[PDB]
Amino acid sequence: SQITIQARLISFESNRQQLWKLMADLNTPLINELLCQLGQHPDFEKWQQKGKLPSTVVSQLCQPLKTDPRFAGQPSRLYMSAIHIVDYIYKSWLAIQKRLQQQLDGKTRWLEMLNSDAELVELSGDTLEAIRVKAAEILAIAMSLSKTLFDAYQETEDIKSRSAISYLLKNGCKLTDKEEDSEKFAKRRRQVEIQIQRLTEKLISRMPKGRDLTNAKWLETLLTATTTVAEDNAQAKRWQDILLTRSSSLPFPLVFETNEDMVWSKNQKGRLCVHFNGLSDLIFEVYCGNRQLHWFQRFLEDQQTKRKSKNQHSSGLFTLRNGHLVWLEGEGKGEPWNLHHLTLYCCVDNRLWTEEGTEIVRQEKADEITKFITNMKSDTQQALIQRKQSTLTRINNSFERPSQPLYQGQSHILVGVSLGLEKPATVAVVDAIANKVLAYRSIKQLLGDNYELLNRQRRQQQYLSHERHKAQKNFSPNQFGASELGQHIDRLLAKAIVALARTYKAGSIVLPKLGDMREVVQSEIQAIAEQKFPGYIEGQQKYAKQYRVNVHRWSYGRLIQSIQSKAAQTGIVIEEGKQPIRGSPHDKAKELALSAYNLRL
DNA sequence: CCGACGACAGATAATTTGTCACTGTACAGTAGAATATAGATGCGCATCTATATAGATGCAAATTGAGTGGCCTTATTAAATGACTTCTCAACCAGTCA
Repeated sequence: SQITIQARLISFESNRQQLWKLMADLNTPLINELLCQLGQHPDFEKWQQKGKLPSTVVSQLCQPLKTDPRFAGQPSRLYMSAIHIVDYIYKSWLAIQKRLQQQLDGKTRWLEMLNSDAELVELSGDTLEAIRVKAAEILAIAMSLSKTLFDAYQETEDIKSRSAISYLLKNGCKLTDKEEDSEKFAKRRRQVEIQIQRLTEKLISRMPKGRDLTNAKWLETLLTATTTVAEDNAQAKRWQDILLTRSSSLPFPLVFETNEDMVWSKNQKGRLCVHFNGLSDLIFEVYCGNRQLHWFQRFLEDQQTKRKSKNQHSSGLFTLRNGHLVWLEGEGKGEPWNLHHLTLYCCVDNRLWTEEGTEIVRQEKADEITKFITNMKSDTQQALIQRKQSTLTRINNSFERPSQPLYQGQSHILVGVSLGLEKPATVAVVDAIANKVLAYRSIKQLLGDNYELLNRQRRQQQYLSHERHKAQKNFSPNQFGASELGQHIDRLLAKAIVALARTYKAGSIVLPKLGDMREVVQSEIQAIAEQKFPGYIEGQQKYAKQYRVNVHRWSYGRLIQSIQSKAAQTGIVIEEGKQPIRGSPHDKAKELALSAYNLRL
C-alpha cells in the first residue's frame, strides 16, 4: 500500500553546508559499524546459519562509538540513522545468504534423487513396472503432495523402494507409462548439475561494503604502486583491483523512522517549511509541483490537528510514515553542498488519505497492538506498554479527513494477466461462475495511443547498446540506456490493467508465479550448448546470446510490482497461479485466472 | 529321034475388101452389201508401293536446391548498461529551559 513522494529542500548555504559536514562525518561510522561485524564480530557464522541479525547487536556496537573522538559531534537522531541503515544492510544480506543456502541443499537432495529408468532397475533389483506399481501404491497412501513425497524420500528409504518415490517426483507427482530417452535424461540431469555448480559459486558473496568518500586507500595505493616493486603477481594485481575502483561521491542518506521527528510549519511568504529532530536551527523550504503539494499540506494539517487537540490524537495515523533525506547528484563544478541537491523522500501510506481508508489502518493497528500487549504480558518493558496503551487509546480519536466509499468488486470476476518475452502483458477478464471471458486485451489495445512506445523501447535498447560498446572502446563517459522508458511502459500497462479491472468490477487481478526465470533459462541453454560445442567454452557462451540477454533484460518483476502498487492504491485484491506452458497469450491469461479462482478452497 | 526340065507369056480361082439385105437381142428399178473375225488404241477404275511423317518414349548430362559433416583459449579484478533477490519504513514518556 505505501508510496514515496518527494520534494527538493532549499536553504541558504550556511544550512546546506552544515548539514553536508554532519553527513560526511556520519557517513564514516556507517563504514566503521560495518567493519565491526564484517571481520571483528566472532558470532558471525551463527547469524549466517540462522539467516537473521540479533535485533540489538548494531546498537551495542554503536553505543561506545558515540563517544569516539571521530564520531562524537553528531545529534542523537543521526546515530539512530546510522544504526537503522547498518541494521537494514545486514538484515537484508543475511536473508539473501540463507535462501541461497536453502536452494543449494533443496537441489543437492534432487541431484541424488534424479535417476535414469535403468538406474532405478539396478538400484531396486526389480522391473520398471514393479516401480510403476509401487509408485501407484505411494500415490494411494498420499491420497502438500510434492513436499510429502520429498519427505517420504527423506524419511522411509524402505529397502531402496524410495526409488519409486523419485519415479513419481521426476514425473511431476504422477504415473507415467513411457520409458525415457537417455539423451533427454542426460540433458535434464546436466541442468541440475549446472544449477548445483552455480549455487555453490553464488553461495560465497562479497561482504557488504561501505561508501568510502575519503579516497585515502586509493591515494595510499597510488603512491605505493608507482614508487615500490610488488613481490608477487597477486600483490601487483591487488594494487590494480584497488586502483581501478571508482570511489563514491555521496554520503548515505539520513533515515528518520519516526514521523514526528520532522516538524512542519508555514513560512511568512506562505511556502511550507520543515526542520528535523536535532537540527532544529536549520529551517528548510519545500519546493514541489502542485501534482504532489496536497500531501505536503496534509503533513502540516495532521501536525496542527494533533497540537490543537492536546496530543489526544496519535501519529499512529499520521499520513507521513518516515523520511529519507538524500543528496541527489548535481552537474558541473562547485562545493558539494552547492553542487548536489537536498531531496526529502516521504514514505506515505496512501490508504490514510481518506477517512474510509484511515479506518482500515485503525483496525489493522488496533488488532496488532492488542496482540503485542498480550504476547508481552520488566521495568522499561512497562514503559513500552505505556507507549502502546497510549496508542491503543488515542488511535480511536479521528482526524477530520476526505470521504470516499471503498471500491467493491464481484468475487467471481477476475482479471488474468499473462507476461512473456514478445508480449510484456496480455489480459483476459473472466466471469468464473459463467466460465465466460467478458473481454480480452492485447498490447495494441492495453496501452492504446502509446503503442509506439514498445517499438521505441526495442529500438532504444538495440541502438543504445551498440553506442555503449562504441563509447567504451574510446573511454567516453557517455553511457545511456532505455531503463526509464521501460519503467514508464511498465507503469502505463499497470494503470490500464487496473482501469480495466475497475471497468468490469473485478474482485481481483491475477499475476503469474513466474519465479526465477533468468536462472532457469541460463541453466537450460548451458546444458544444451555443452552438447553442440563440447570443450569449446567460448562457443558454449556464444550459443544463444540474444535469447539469454533478452531474458536478463525481461522486466517481469518491475511490471508485477507496478501492477501490485496501482491495484492496492485502488483496493483490488492480488491473487496468483501457475502460468500455462502452451496456448496463445490469451489462452495463458484465461487459464491463469480460472486456475487462481479454482485455488480459492 | 525321044524324053525331061527351064523361060516367058497367058488364063484362072483363092483371098481380101466392099456393099447389101435379113436378123437375134437388149431397153425394160437394182450388186454394192451383209456378216463374221483379228488387231491396235484409248478411257476408266482398282490395287498396290514408297515417302513422310509428328507424337510418344527412353536416356543421358546439367545443373539446382536441399541437405549433412568437420573444425574451434581461458581464469581472476575493475568500471559501464540492463535486470533479479533480501531488509527496513514505532509513537509518548521522562528530563531541562526561558
